[PDB]
Amino acid sequence: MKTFTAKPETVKRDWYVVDATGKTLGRLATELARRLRGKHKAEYTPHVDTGDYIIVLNADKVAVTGNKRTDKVYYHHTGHIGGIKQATFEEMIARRPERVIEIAVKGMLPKGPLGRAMFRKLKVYAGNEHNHAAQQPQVLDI
Amino acid sequence: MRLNTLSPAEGSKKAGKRLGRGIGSGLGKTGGRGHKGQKSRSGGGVRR
Amino acid sequence: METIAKHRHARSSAQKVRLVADLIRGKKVSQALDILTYTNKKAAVLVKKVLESAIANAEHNDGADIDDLKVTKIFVDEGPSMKRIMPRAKGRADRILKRTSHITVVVSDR
Amino acid sequence: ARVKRGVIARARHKKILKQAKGYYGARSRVYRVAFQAVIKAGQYAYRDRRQRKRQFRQLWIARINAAARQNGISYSKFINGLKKASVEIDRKILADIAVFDKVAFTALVEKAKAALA
Amino acid sequence: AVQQNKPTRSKRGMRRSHDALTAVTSLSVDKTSGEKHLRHHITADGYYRGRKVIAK
Amino acid sequence: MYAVFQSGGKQHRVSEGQTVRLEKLDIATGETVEFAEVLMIANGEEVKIGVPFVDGGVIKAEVVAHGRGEKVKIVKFRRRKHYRKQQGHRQWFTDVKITGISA
Amino acid sequence: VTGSGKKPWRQKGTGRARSGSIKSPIWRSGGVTFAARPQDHSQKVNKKMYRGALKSILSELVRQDRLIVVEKFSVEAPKTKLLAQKLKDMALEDVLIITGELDENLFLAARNLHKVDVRDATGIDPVSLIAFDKVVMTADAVKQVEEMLA
Amino acid sequence: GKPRPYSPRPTSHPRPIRV
RNA sequence: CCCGGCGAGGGGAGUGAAAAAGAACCUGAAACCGUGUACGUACAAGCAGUGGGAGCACGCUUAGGCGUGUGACUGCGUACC
RNA sequence: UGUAACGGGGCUAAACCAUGCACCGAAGCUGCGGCAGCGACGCGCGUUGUUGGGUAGGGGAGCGUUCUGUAAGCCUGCGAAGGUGUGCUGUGAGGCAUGCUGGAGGUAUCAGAAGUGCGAAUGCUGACAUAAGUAACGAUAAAGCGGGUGAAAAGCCC
Ligand SMILES: *[C@H]1O[C@H](CO)[C@H](O)[C@H](O)[C@H]1NC(C)=O
Ligand SMILES: [Mg+2]
Ligand SMILES: [Mg+2]
Ligand SMILES: [Mg+2]
Ligand SMILES: [Mg+2]
Ligand SMILES: [Mg+2]
Ligand SMILES: [Mg+2]
Ligand SMILES: [Mg+2]
Ligand SMILES: [Mg+2]
Ligand SMILES: [Mg+2]
Ligand SMILES: [Mg+2]
Ligand SMILES: [Mg+2]
Ligand SMILES: [Mg+2]
Ligand SMILES: [Mg+2]
Ligand SMILES: [Mg+2]
Ligand SMILES: [Mg+2]
Ligand SMILES: [Mg+2]
Ligand SMILES: [Mg+2]
Ligand SMILES: [Mg+2]
Ligand SMILES: [Mg+2]
Ligand SMILES: [Mg+2]
Ligand SMILES: [Mg+2]
Ligand SMILES: [Mg+2]
Ligand SMILES: [Mg+2]
Ligand SMILES: [Mg+2]
Ligand SMILES: [Mg+2]
Ligand SMILES: [Mg+2]
Ligand SMILES: [Mg+2]
Ligand SMILES: [Mg+2]
Ligand SMILES: [Mg+2]
Ligand SMILES: [Mg+2]
Ligand SMILES: [Mg+2]
Ligand SMILES: [Mg+2]
Ligand SMILES: [Mg+2]
Ligand SMILES: [Mg+2]
Ligand SMILES: [Mg+2]
Ligand SMILES: [Mg+2]
Ligand SMILES: [Mg+2]
Ligand SMILES: [Mg+2]
Ligand SMILES: [Mg+2]
Ligand SMILES: [Mg+2]
Ligand SMILES: [Mg+2]
Ligand SMILES: [Mg+2]
Repeated sequence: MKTFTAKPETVKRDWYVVDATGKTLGRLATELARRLRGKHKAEYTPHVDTGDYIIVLNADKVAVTGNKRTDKVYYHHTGHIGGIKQATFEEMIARRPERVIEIAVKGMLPKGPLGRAMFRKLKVYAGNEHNHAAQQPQVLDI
Repeated sequence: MRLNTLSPAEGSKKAGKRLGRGIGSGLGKTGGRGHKGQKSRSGGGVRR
Repeated sequence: METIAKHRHARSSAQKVRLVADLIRGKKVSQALDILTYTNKKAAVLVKKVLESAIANAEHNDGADIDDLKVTKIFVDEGPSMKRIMPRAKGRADRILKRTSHITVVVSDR
Repeated sequence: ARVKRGVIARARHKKILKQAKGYYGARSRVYRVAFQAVIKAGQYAYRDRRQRKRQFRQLWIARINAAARQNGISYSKFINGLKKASVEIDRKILADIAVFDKVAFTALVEKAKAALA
Repeated sequence: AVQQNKPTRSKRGMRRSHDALTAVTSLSVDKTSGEKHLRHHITADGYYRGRKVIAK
Repeated sequence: MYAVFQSGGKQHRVSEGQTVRLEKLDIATGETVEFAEVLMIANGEEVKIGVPFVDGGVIKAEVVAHGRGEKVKIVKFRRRKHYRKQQGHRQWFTDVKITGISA
Repeated sequence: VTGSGKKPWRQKGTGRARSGSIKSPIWRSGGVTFAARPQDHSQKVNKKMYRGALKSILSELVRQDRLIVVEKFSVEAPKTKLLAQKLKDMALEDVLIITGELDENLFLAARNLHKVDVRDATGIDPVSLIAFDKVVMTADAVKQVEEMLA
Repeated sequence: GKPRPYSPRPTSHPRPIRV
């Protein structure tokens, strides 16, 4: 018999809420990336999004070890010649604190269409409140 | 004993080499002459 | 019930005539004539005469009206190209193709 | 004895063109391009009969790892457990039971822990 | 300057995706004669907005 | 109810009535085969995990057809090295029909 | 091939494959690379290998019961109807007749019968002793073949 | 097929000399 | 006979076993160019396939799997001489 | 040119050292089915051991094409060759069957003979693409209007 494949019209996607408060950035990102792809379900299929919707609360309070708070540097190029921009971790947390979790998770998700679709199920917030009460998100300790 | 029931003795009629008729034949491309030099050339080769 | 009119060996590239042929595909004959009448293309004259021939054929041969008919199938196939020599600079010659088209128009009530 | 090549040459080109159905542009129309595409399709096919065996085992292990962790044990320890318990059920079947009979997989995991403890 | 690779029938089609002619939106109907005509143009028989402006 | 048995160097999870395609058995078409090495038997709630062969475990099957699978083209090609080799393959199969599963 | 030895175009600069002769076998209307000449396809057959072959053939004709032996074989006049009748009495259609003296009447009477051939003992060939279904040899013919083969 | 090539014709630019 | 410019071209009619043998004429391949239908395709990066594979359409000889077309998504993958 | 001296994310271990037990991991090894070469061993047929990456190149064995005999035979207007689909089939070159087209040829078997197999040679001939409906329409002496003819007139006639 042929090996089971998940079907993207008969899959069970569950809603989870995670508090990032004092959570190491990377060690949190791996678990998010593992639960966004679907690597924790027996139905896991590399060509199908079988992962869960995760709400990440308090992204501004995410923890990094060593001197990474001042020393970790996020580089992006604008596309214009000489347009190499950089923000430190603290500058990223001061200005756009959602991006630090999002950038960390995006780099740990498969690259290509499906990987981009997986990332769409990650709902990151800066404060302690989200707008997704309707989806009845279960608490997930990571 | 008919004109379409006469066979030659086994091994009496060996099939002649045909050079330069594809990879499969084993005599493809260079036709057993190798790569370049006087001996690969049409009319190539030194006297006795 | 389908009626066919063709202009074979029409003096025009299949590309040019096809522009006009895409304007009236699936239209009612009355709605097609008007369109062709106010399409400022040489190909509009060619294709109008084939459509009019198609209608005439459908009225005389395959006993039909002029109200129910629609341009069901219209297509233009590449006809035989006439080869001509064009002199260029420095005694060099180019080979000009005078392209011809086969213009087919099918009308029907169904 | 002059031999015209037309009929044989036609048959050969058609045979290659038939195998190149579905290929883009020149690769399904133009003999020179189609020939290269059919050879390369063949090279990949030969390569991927081996990769298929790798990819499916990789998939089975990923699923067993998942369904074992839901029962509270890693893949590495689960398989070690099964081998000490002398269970010879292969990963294809483990992966199949992990999806279709979660009660039977829990039973396998319980036998795994028993062999370790 | 000239192509290094023969552009595809696909690419040819895509460039011609803007070449389609636009059929006249609709023909105006003169009030007197009843003839269809291009809007703001005289009719074939020589009417414009119900007035006989040119003889034949 | 389903059972797991080793045949032709592979393993198959099967239920009564299923047709299973195996590596060729030296058996006649119609005659039954007794798979005596069953690895697991699962009756919904009750599950019989074997170590490594279940005591009294037997899958009775009926040989329903021998045949050759889908043709596979083996193409070997070494670019620029004037080497090309092609080979056809059709793997023999024996369709069995699982008649009973007893433990 | 009819044409001039003129080099079609200069060796270099044109941007075309270098040409030397309009008669090149690569070209339409050009020479045949290895043009055939009239050939002698004749093979030497050792005298002993020819005679040993006939002996083998005649010996097969006996064992396959394809050789018929008669004292005399002739017809009344040169009439194809007479021979045709004699062959549907002796019970064979396709047959090779070897006779001592090449009787003019028998020769003429078998000339318009395509399945029937009439020769002398000295005029036998290996192919004709295999090709024909039956071979009808006169007593004199067997006493001429023996002495010719030995 | 291909037409008979032209005899030399005037050239717009000198080939660069590399030496 | 009909449309058309007393055109070109065509549609009928008639001839013929056949006119998709109509003189641009036996057969009528391929490149190349179209019309129609099914499926895919407008957040997506590369030799264009191949291994896996959902969905949709169609056809069947369990009302069911199987055959055909398409191929979202995904592993691997830099033509030939 | 742009982070650009962990492949990236990220990591204070997810670093390093020591020790241990697990696991992953190849076309290696094993399992199952199949094919072929070579040598044993018994009587072409079994069993058994072993081998089967390959350029130049050597050796072995085949496929198909045209032509000659076999053939005044055999197939064929109740449809030949060729063309185009489809199904089946062999380890491969290939083979077989059959729908449609085609409208008169074809040819088993076993032999025999070769103008016997093409993707390349800036190959040769014919056909057809591409760029592209792009450049250009050949002196910047220059046209405008009315009437005529015509299916149609910037260009013809007045
Ligand atoms: C064109 O090239 C030729 C050589 O092929 C001569 O050098 C000639 O003088 C050249 N002309 C120009 C104008 O450079
Ligand atoms: Mg990757
Ligand atoms: Mg070699
Ligand atoms: Mg060379
Ligand atoms: Mg050298
Ligand atoms: Mg040498
Ligand atoms: Mg020479
Ligand atoms: Mg001049
Ligand atoms: Mg000939
Ligand atoms: Mg095609
Ligand atoms: Mg280049
Ligand atoms: Mg345009
Ligand atoms: Mg000649
Ligand atoms: Mg002599
Ligand atoms: Mg050419
Ligand atoms: Mg006429
Ligand atoms: Mg004829
Ligand atoms: Mg014809
Ligand atoms: Mg065609
Ligand atoms: Mg989209
Ligand atoms: Mg985006
Ligand atoms: Mg692109
Ligand atoms: Mg890749
Ligand atoms: Mg810099
Ligand atoms: Mg292991
Ligand atoms: Mg492996
Ligand atoms: Mg091995
Ligand atoms: Mg090996
Ligand atoms: Mg080898
Ligand atoms: Mg012939
Ligand atoms: Mg023959
Ligand atoms: Mg040749
Ligand atoms: Mg060619
Ligand atoms: Mg080559
Ligand atoms: Mg050109
Ligand atoms: Mg341009
Ligand atoms: Mg321009
Ligand atoms: Mg211009
Ligand atoms: Mg001018
Ligand atoms: Mg005027
Ligand atoms: Mg005119
Ligand atoms: Mg003027
Ligand atoms: Mg004047």
